[PDB]
Parts: sequence; structure tokens; C-alpha cells
Amino acid sequence: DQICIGYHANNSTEKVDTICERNVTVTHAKDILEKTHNGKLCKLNGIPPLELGDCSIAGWLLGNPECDRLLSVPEWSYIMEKEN
Amino acid sequence: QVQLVQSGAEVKKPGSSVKVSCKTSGGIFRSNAISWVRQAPGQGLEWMGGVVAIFGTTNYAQNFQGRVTITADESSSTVYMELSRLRSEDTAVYYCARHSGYHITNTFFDYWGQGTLVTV
Amino acid sequence: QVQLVQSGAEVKKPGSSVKVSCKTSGGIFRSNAISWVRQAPGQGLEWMGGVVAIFGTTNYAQNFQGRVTITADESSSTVYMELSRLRSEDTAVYYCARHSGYHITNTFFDYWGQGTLVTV
Amino acid sequence: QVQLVQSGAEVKKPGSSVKVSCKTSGGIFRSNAISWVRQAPGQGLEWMGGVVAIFGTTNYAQNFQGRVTITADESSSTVYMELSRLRSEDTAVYYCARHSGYHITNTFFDYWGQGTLVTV
Amino acid sequence: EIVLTQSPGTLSLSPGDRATLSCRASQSVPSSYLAWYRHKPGQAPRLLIYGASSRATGIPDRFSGSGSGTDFSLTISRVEPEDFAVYYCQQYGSSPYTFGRGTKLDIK
Amino acid sequence: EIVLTQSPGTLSLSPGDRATLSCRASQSVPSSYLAWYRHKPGQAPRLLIYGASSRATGIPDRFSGSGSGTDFSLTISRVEPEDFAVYYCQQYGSSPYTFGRGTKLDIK
Amino acid sequence: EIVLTQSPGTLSLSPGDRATLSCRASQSVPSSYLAWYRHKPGQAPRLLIYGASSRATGIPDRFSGSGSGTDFSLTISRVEPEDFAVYYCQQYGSSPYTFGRGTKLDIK
Amino acid sequence: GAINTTLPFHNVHPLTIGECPKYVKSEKLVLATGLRNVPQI
Amino acid sequence: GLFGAIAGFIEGGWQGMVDGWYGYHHSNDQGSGYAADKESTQKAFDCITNKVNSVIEKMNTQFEAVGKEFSNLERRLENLNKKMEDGFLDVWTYNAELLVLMENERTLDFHDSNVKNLYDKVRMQLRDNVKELGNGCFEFYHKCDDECMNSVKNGTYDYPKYEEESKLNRNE
Amino acid sequence: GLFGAIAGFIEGGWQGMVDGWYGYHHSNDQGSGYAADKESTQKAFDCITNKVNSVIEKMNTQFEAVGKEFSNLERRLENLNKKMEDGFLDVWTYNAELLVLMENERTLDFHDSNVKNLYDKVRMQLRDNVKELGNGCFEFYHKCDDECMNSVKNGTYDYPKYEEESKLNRNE
Amino acid sequence: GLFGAIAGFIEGGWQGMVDGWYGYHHSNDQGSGYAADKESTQKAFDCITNKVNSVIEKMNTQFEAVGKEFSNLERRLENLNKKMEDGFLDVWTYNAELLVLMENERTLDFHDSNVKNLYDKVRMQLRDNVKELGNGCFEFYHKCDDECMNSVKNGTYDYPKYEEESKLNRNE
Ligand SMILES: *[C@@H]1O[C@H](CO)[C@@H](O)[C@H](O)[C@H]1NC(C)=O
Ligand SMILES: *[C@@H]1O[C@H](CO)[C@@H](O)[C@H](O)[C@H]1NC(C)=O
Ligand SMILES: *[C@@H]1O[C@H](CO)[C@@H](O)[C@H](O)[C@H]1NC(C)=O
Ligand SMILES: *[C@@H]1O[C@H](CO)[C@@H](O)[C@H](O)[C@H]1NC(C)=O
Ligand SMILES: *[C@@H]1O[C@H](CO)[C@@H](O)[C@H](O)[C@H]1NC(C)=O
Ligand SMILES: *[C@@H]1O[C@H](CO)[C@@H](O)[C@H](O)[C@H]1NC(C)=O
Repeated sequence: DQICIGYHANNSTEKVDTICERNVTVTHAKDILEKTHNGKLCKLNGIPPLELGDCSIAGWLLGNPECDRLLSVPEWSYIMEKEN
Repeated sequence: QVQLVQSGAEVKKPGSSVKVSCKTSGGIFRSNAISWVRQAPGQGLEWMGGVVAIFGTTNYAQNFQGRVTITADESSSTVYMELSRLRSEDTAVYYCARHSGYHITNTFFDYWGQGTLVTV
Repeated sequence: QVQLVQSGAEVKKPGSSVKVSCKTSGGIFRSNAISWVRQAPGQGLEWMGGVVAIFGTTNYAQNFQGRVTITADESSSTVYMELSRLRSEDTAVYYCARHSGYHITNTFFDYWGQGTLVTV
Repeated sequence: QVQLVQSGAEVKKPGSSVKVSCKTSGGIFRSNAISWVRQAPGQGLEWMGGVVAIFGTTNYAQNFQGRVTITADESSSTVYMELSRLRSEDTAVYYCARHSGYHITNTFFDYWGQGTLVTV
Repeated sequence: EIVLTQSPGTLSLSPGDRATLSCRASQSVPSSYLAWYRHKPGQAPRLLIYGASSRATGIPDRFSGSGSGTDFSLTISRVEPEDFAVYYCQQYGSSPYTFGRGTKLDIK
Repeated sequence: EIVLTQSPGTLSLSPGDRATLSCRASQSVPSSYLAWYRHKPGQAPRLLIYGASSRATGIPDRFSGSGSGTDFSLTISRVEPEDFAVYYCQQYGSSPYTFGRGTKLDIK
Repeated sequence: EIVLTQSPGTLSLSPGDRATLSCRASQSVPSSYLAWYRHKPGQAPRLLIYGASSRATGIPDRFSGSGSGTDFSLTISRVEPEDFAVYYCQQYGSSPYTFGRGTKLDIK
Repeated sequence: GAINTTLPFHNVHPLTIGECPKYVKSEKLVLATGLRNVPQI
Repeated sequence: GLFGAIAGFIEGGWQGMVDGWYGYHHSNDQGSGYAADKESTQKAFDCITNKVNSVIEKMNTQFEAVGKEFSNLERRLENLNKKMEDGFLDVWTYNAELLVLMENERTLDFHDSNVKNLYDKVRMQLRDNVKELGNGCFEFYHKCDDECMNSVKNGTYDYPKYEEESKLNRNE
Repeated sequence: GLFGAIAGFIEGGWQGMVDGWYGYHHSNDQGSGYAADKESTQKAFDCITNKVNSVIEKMNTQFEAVGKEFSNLERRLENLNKKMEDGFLDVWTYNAELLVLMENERTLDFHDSNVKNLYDKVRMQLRDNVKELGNGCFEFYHKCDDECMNSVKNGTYDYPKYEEESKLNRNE
Repeated sequence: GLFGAIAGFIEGGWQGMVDGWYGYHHSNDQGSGYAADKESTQKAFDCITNKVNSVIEKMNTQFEAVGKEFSNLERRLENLNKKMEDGFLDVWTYNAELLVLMENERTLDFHDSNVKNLYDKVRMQLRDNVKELGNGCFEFYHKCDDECMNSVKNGTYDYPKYEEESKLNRNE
């Protein structure tokens, strides 16, 4: 008659880094870093953003003749502007 | 502050299957076993089955062996229950209950889901 | 850089009590036992008693048992002495000495207080 | 990304000594044993000796005992080789090789030095 | 398979009356693993007592229970307007994890 | 002192021919501690195979070897233009750390 | 209760004279737990030697002592103007923690 | 782009608007919830 | 292997141990099988659940970057804003990376300790009635049936009951 | 219990140990009583004194906030100054909270190690002349009076002296 | 001495250990000498080599200070720049000191663990054929020549081979 003490193992290949060891296989691991984005400019909390487009902030406020579509804008969650 | 959210009410026909989900919040990964208890109107609550927290071991009641398949995905911390071969008197309200520990045995239901009504 | 500050000089009358304090600096909490020794002018130093650092256990010399009461408060790191039933020949200079360790036994006095003169 | 840099080519005369260095990069302190091997043109590679990583213990081949002295400095992580009593047929290319472990025994040469040509 | 028989069934009371609910077991429940739940219709059941002698967190002090072997009981010293629902007792010391019949409390 | 004997010595081949290099030992190498190095003239020798059965990091898959006891071999299934150099077999299971004779590969 | 007897009592010297102070014990002090203190009047006493053979931190090298059993001594090789005070011997190997009588050093 | 996650860290872009997780420059952050994996004898 | 249990004197894990981190294996006349130690596993689950939750709360109040615009004559002001935001992100990146590495070392060592404690708990309970084979297994000097094995698993071994039988077999 | 001593095989503390962290309890014909281990307690006092003094010194050079005033046309400068102070106070708050949590785990584990070391020190000195009960106590196979008990407490046990007597009672 | 091996039951180091951190000393009829444990030493080297490399990489992205000039009407901006650079330097100085202090404690404790594991590995391998003297040395009940000693060092001790002989001398 025998009794033994042992520990759980499985077919996992998840690897984690420790203070003085790298690529240590563990039975279960959790990644807590998000690296994925849909790549689209969505609406925030259901409120569409303010898209200036080719028009600038000064152009919208000054009433630029080429920014006539911005003469009346509704509530916005954030403002979208170009680098130049 | 721990809550369990389930799917919506569903209507089915005999011979079809049901897929009731139960997502648990309050942490990154699920660390408590989740069981499924149903209540048929006019009848008392019955224990169907449960799944262990991390290891995924599943236990089923002898009444529902071969008809219930409980699975969980560690990525989304969600528990699914699949009842196949629907027949008469399978209309009931299904609750997902969270155990006090990581295992089904020797643990009680800390919290319950709001409940889903399924009609056949 | 460890210094022990005591109370000021006091004048008393036979039948009264005396309250001499000794505050220890150099740390948040007291880590060394503090003892009390007195010197009557024309006589040598005599050991009165001491208190362990954290546990507060107190030991007294057989000469002064029943008359001296050493207490400490962990909050303020202060040690007090209460010599009651003052009589003749109780005029002396009282010093508070800090032991080399947390316990009274097998420890020597690292630092001494400037001293307080008490007359009856 | 580990590289070993050696000294330049040297010309000597019989009766003199040669002082070849080998600096190892890739870390603050040397953690692998470094050995010296030479190749005389028309002849195969021969093992000369080596030095343990931290403890500085040195081993030499029986052919070159008493003529080669390998020393290392822990501050600069540099390994030096000193072959004295130069004679004929000592012209060869000397490489410094880094072992796979901290000790000479049971280790293979992971990386090799570019090599130094010494003529007598 | 332990079958749990709840005797009172229906218990009409008024705020202030002592409420005593009895849960009976066919065979002894190991380690006194029994729990009580409050299930107001249309709401998820809430855990009142676990272990037959320990109160759950956030539960008002009026809820308490005791028992051992095949006899367990739930006592509510003072009844409030929110203490009118169906009360179940389960045993979690055996594999089947059976449930009680349930007792609805009515308003007199 | 274990002496390592290499039989081919000169092996003229063309890109595509199978290259098989044999290293023979006068005594059994303990624990199969033998390694293969590639030494292009004018450049530092580089480690191909260690332990007679383990491929070093960064080595192209075409380089492989096997053996035990006193017989060891290096096999190159496909010869590339960069596989023309002198190949040495070294044993590191004995104290002297002897080296092989070396085999130069020529272009046909 | 171990009583400590200090023999010299009064020792008048001049800067440069060797100073030897002897402390005698009626009983053997366990583990050689004896200490020497310097007590200039109006100031807190300062620890010179602890353990009868170890110098306290910050103590000048001229202060040293030795002894064992019931015989202990403190030696000052070179006397400075600040070495004129009362010196006590304390034993801390016994429960009562007795003190020496003390010897004052005078100026010749 | 938009971020749809429950994790507490992200490394998409430092400039974010709304209820967003904390941005770090690390390439990966994996915690070990289980013990070490040792192959069966 | 800071405590020498995992990959130490217990050189291999168990694939049949599917309902817990840690537990026992027994083999006698009646049969053999595994049994997870639920109490030790639950205690391990408590630390890891709290350890991760503490991690989230600490970096809950991490520095947040806000875009700003500066003219061509405000180069010094713009550089201050750029170096402040980059510096704060570098500090918080270091703290997040270091905490994960430090906790991974702590978690792996914590799991190593629990086996050593579990192994020692059984050893100190079967003091003389078993042989310590040195590979994590104990061989009984007496007959230990399923009821006897279950007592060992839940820490209720009756050493005096088998004390006499064990020593007769141990001596010869 | 990382080392398994506190709340491990020694499941309860002692209320009679009033003059030290660690100690002994003996019971023989002459009498019984407690006795603290002053050497091990003193060593523990040294780490805690240095550990706390380490905490004070490191945050002695912590960032300090100074109030400033900005006009209504300096919103970017005012916001930039506000985020600098808030960011620094968040970094140092994280360091202070984390250091206390990390040191508390070390301090509790350090105390656990001291008992296991003190238990092992007695065990390796009483190799065979005592019987290990497994609950932190040793039972002698010979007669161990107060002079014998005191030798165990200060690490001067004479194993050869009782070697012959112990084996006679151990065998039968 | 968190694991009680260094300066614990092994009171002093060995000046004759010149080719490794950890090793053995044997003494029999043929002779005596030291022998280093290359495998355990190599594992220790890997941890320390990786420990330092991880330290360098983390502070590779440490804050950098750039000199700026401000006029006498920009005292608020100058003070803002001064406190930012001083504040970041204090944060990174604290991290560098704290990492060194904690890694030194970890390294010394890691070295203490390896001897306890090395001591236990031999003890669990010479289970009953040797005496445990308690000072880190084992005394054999049988004759253990150089070939027998080398089996102990590389973990290939044949306990059944000497099982019969050892018990004859142990009993009497
Ligand atoms: C791992 O895979 C093997 C087959 O390679 C299988 O026999 C074993 O059951 C698997 N283990 C688990 C835990 O799934
Ligand atoms: C760990 O694994 C990754 C991917 O397999 C690899 O890029 C990295 O170099 C490995 N690290 C070490 C130290 O081997
Ligand atoms: C986020 O992603 C999950 C899985 O891809 C998806 O189920 C969920 O609907 C997404 N959330 C939103 C708001 O689109
Ligand atoms: C432990 O298991 C045995 C079965 O052999 C049982 O008799 C005993 O009551 C159990 N102990 C506890 C505390 O449950
Ligand atoms: C330990 O205590 C005993 C008391 O029996 C005493 O004889 C012995 O000298 C002590 N050892 C030391 C080193 O003080
Ligand atoms: C261990 O050393 C002995 C020498 O007595 C040798 O016979 C044996 O082969 C060695 N084992 C291994 C695995 O090298």
C-alpha cells in the first residue's frame, strides 16, 4: 500500500517571465494587456463626434465659405481634426 | 459587488436545443464554480449541473445526464449550458448560481442569476 | 544619534508620589528595554527596575518592590516611573538608561538620560 | 549578441613572451569560462588552457604546463594569456573561446574570437 | 438522494409575529451543510443563512437559524414588510444537491 | 588522450549533393560529448552541432548529425554555396579537449 | 547579589601617567558581563567598555580593559585633560544589576 | 481606432478619450495564475 | 524550485489530477486513483484572486495623457509637456512590468511551498508507520484500506491504532 | 504560512509567552513552564528595526507640492502644472502603499521561518533520543531534568551522554 | 538565514571550495577531498546572470535631463521645470536603490535555499543507511568507497545494494 503527494499538470504551453527566468511554462496564465483595436472612428457613448474634415477650427468658428456644412452642428463627444 | 448576467428569454420547439449563457463580472478570470438550477412553474428548483472554475471539470445530475452540456471559455469568463432533445415539461426558468468556492462539492450558491424563461 | 529626554526637576513632600518620564527618539517605535537607576548624593548608583521593549514585561529590584511602577505607552514611545510612599533618603538623581537589546537580561546601558533631581 | 574582441597581430623573437587579451561583452561580469586554442598553419587546433568564470581556477594542457599563464580580471571582464619561453614552431593563430557554462569541464565553445597571429 | 420536506407550507403572519420555518431531511446531512434562500417572485434568490448556523453578509440581524442531523429550522424574530416571499432549504453535503419544497408567507 | 580521426579529408561536391562527414574516436566519448565547428578561412569558427544530436541556435535546418560511442557523423542534406569550409569534430567529455583533423570541401 | 568593590578609590595623576583602575567582585560574573562608564559631574554617564574586552563605538583607542572571573581592570595608556571623572564598573550577568562604588581622578 | 476590452492595460495609443484602460509601453504583460508545467514522467 | 517540491524530489506532475492543483494518489488491494486536495487548492485560489485584484487597484490611478497645442514660439513649453508625459509613462511602464515579474516569481514559489507543506503534513502524521521513499511517496508497513487512506487525506490518521502492527513488520 | 510553522503543524500560539516572540515549553518531574528564546527574538528585532528605518529614508526625498497662480489666459500652463503635481502624488502614493503591502508579506513570512528554524534546530540536536510527536513537541526517551532541558534551550545537548539510555527504552 | 542552511546548521563555509558555489566533502579509507556541485552552481549562475540583465533593461528607459534657459519674468515656468526634473530624478533614484536592496535580499536567500535543497536531496537519497549528525555531514553505516561516494554526488545511490549491510551495523 502506498500514498503519494503530487501536483497538477496539463498540455498547456503558455509561457511567463519571472525575475530571473524567462519563458517558463505554466499550467494556466492570463494576459492583461490589450493590443487590438477595430481601426474605426466610432461614436462615443452614442454621441457622434464633430468631423471638421479639411476645415480647421479657426475656419469653422470664423465661418469659412468652404465650411458651410458646419454652420449648424449638434452636440458632439469629441472633435476630429487633421494634422494640416 | 458581483453580478451575473444571463441571456434573454427564448422560445423553442421540441427537438431543438437551447444555449443559455451566464457571464460573471468582478474579476479578470472566473475563480468560482458555476452551476445551473431550473424551476418549472408548479414545481420546485432542481439541480442540473455545474462546472469547476479553472480546470473545467463538469458534474451533471443523473436525471439530466446525456442531455445537458455545460462549457466555459476561460478567455471571456462565460459559462454556457446546452440542453438538447427538448420535449414536453422542459419549460422552466433557468438560473446560473455561483458557488462559494472553486469546486462544486461542499460549496453553496453565493449569488444567483436573474433568470431566463425558456418555452417549448 | 540617539538621545533620551527626561522631565524637569521636581520638589515633593513625604507621602506623595513622583512621575518621571523618559522619551526616546531615533525611531518610530521603541526597540530597546529602558531601565531606571538612581544616585543619592554621597551614595553610589542603584538599580531600580526596567521594562521590556514591546511586550512590556517589567522587572523590579527586591529593595524597591511594591514602591516603583514602570509603565510604557507604545503609541508615544515613552517610559514612566511611579515611586510612591516617599520618605527620607529618597532624594536622588534618576536616570533612564537604554539597554543594548530588547530585554533587560544580559544587556548593558548604551545611553543614559541627563537625569532628574527629586527632593523630598 | 555576444562578441569577443582580441588584441592585434604581434611579432616576437625567441626568448620573449606574448601577451594576448580577450575582452568579452554582453554583460557586466563574465559568467562563462574562456579557453585558449591555437592553430599553427599546417597543423590542427590544440587546446592550451582555460579559466573558470568567477572563481578564477585555471586548467592547462599537459603539453603547455609551465609555459602558459591564463589570468583574468573581474573588474574589466578581460582574459589574458601569457606564453613564455618562445621557441621555434610557436607561430600560430590564437583564439579565445567562450564555454557554454561557468566551468571548463563538460562545456563546449559557444563563440570564438576572431583570432590573433603571432610570429616568432 | 436526500429529499427535503418543508412542513409549514403556508404561513400567514403580520409584521411582528415570530416566524419559524422547519426543514426536514430523509437522512442526516453531513457536516450540517444546509442553506436558506429568499426568493421574491420576479427576482433572483438571495442567500440568507449558510451552514445552518452562519449568517450571510449584508443579511439583517433578524434572520437566524439552527439545527443538526435531519432537523433544521429558520427563525425570524421580527417580521418586516420585505419578509414575505418563498423560502427554500438546500443540502450541499451530498452529490445531487437537492432543494426544498418552499414555503410562501402570506399577509393576514 | 582521445585522438579524433576524420576519414574523408577532401570531399569535392556541388550544390545539391549529400555531404556526410565522419569522425572516429580512439576511445568512447563519455556522454556523447562531441561538437562540430565550421571554420571558413579568415573568420572565427562557428558552432554547428553540440552533443552530436542537438542543433545550435541560428543553424540552418540542413545541418544535422548523429552518432554514439566511437562513431560520429555530420550530414548536410542540401549543400549551399556557403557550405564550403573546413569542418572539425571536437570532443569535450575528456580532459585534454582534443580536436579533429579537419576536412576541406572543394568545388567540382 | 554580587557586590563590586573598587580598590583605588582616589587616583590623582597628571596627563601622561598610566591609569589602571581595578574592580573586584565577591562572586564570579557569568560570561564576563562587566561594563565601565565615565560620569563627569553634571552630565549623563557614557559607556566606555562593554564585555570587559570590547570598546564602545566612538570611544578613543586609549580606553581599554581586560579581566575574567572576579578580577577586572580598566587601563588608560595616556591620560588626557578630559579623562578626569568618576569611573564605575557594572556587572550585567546577574539579576540585581549591581554597580561599582566609583573612583574619582584628581589633578596633581 | 476604438478599444473593446475588459483588461486593465493597453498599448494602442497614449491619447485616449472616454472610459479607457491604462496605457503602457510594454509589449506584453502575462500573469501566471497556475503552477509550473512539468511533463509527466 | 525555491522550496524543492516542484521539479525537486517530485520530478513530474500528474496529468490525471484534473480537479485541483494539489492532491494525493494511492494504491492498495481495493484499487487506485487520484484525489485533489480541495482545501489547499482553495487557499491557493484566495491568494491569486486577491493578488490580481490588488494589482488592478494600484494602477487604477495611473497618469493619463492629454493632447495639447503649442505655437512655434513655445518650443520650451512644448518640450516640458513632451518630457513630462513621456517621463510619467516611462515610470508607470516600469512599475507595471516590474510588478508582473515580481508577482510571477512569488506565485510560482508560493505554489512550490504548498506541496512541501502538504508533503510534510502527511510525513509528520505517519511518523513511523510508513517508509519515506524520497520521491514524494510513502509505503505503509501495515494494511491501509480506503477508510485508512481517506483518514490520511483529511488529516485524521490513527497512529496508535496501527502502531503495534507497523513495528512488527518494520523489524522483520 | 509559507514555511508551515505558524498555523501549520504548530496550530496555536501561546499566551504564556510574554517575554519573547519565540520560545520553549517543558514539562518533567520537577515542574513545567515557559521560556522565551531571547537570541532569536533579538535577531527578529534587528530586521524590523532596519526594515522600518529603510522605509523612512527612501521616501525622505519625496516630491513636494508648491501652490502657484496662473491667469485666465494660461489655462495650458495651469493644466500642465496641475497634471505634474497630481501625477507625482500618484506615483509616490503607489510606492508607499506597495512598500507596506510587500513588507507586511515579508515580515509575516520572516516570523514563520524563525519557528521552523527553531523547530529544526532542536530536532537536529535531539536526533534519536527523543520522539517527534508532529505537533511541534518532542518527547524524550530518557529522563531530562531542568539541567538537561536548559541544555536543549541553549544548544548544548549531550547526545552521547543519553545515547545508551534512550535506545534501551526506545527498543522496548 | 531564511532557510537555515548558510550560517544555520552549517556554521561555516569552506575555503577549499575553489571550483563552485556548492559541493561535498568526503573522507574514507582511500582518502578525502572536496568536490563542487557544477549542476547546482550552473543553475545559480543562470538566475544571477538573468537577474542583472533584467535590472539593466528596466532602467534603460530612465528619464533624461535637458538644460533650459528662462528669463527673469518666467520664474513660475522655471520653477515648474526645476521641480519636474528634480521630481523625476527622485523617483528613479528611489527605484534604483530599492531594486538593489530587494534583489540583494533575494539573492542571499536564493543561495541559502540551494544548500538546504542540496542537503535534503542527499538525505532523501541516503534515507536509512547513514546517520544525520546535524552539522551537514552524514556518516555511513557501511563501507562507501570512491565509487560509492561518486554515486551519492550525482544522485545514483543504490540503496538496496547496501540495505542489508547497513542495518546489521546499525542494530549492533
Ligand atoms: C494531453 O495530451 C495527451 C495526448 O498527447 C493526452 O493523452 C492527455 O490526456 C492530455 N492531457 C489533458 C489534461 O488533456
Ligand atoms: C522566449 O521565447 C520567445 C518566442 O519563442 C523568443 O523570442 C525569446 O528569445 C525567448 N527568450 C529566451 C530567453 O529564450
Ligand atoms: C466586444 O467584443 C466582443 C467579442 O468580440 C463582442 O461580443 C462585443 O459585442 C464587442 N462589444 C461591442 C460594444 O461591440
Ligand atoms: C476523515 O475521513 C474518514 C474516512 O476514513 C472519516 O471517518 C472521518 O470522519 C473524516 N474526518 C473528518 C474531520 O471529516
Ligand atoms: C547551557 O545551559 C547549561 C545548563 O544546564 C549550562 O551548563 C551550559 O553552560 C550552557 N551553555 C552555554 C554555552 O552557556
Ligand atoms: C554517477 O557516478 C557513478 C560513479 O560511481 C557512475 O558509475 C554513474 O554512471 C554516474 N551516473 C551518471 C548518470 O552519470
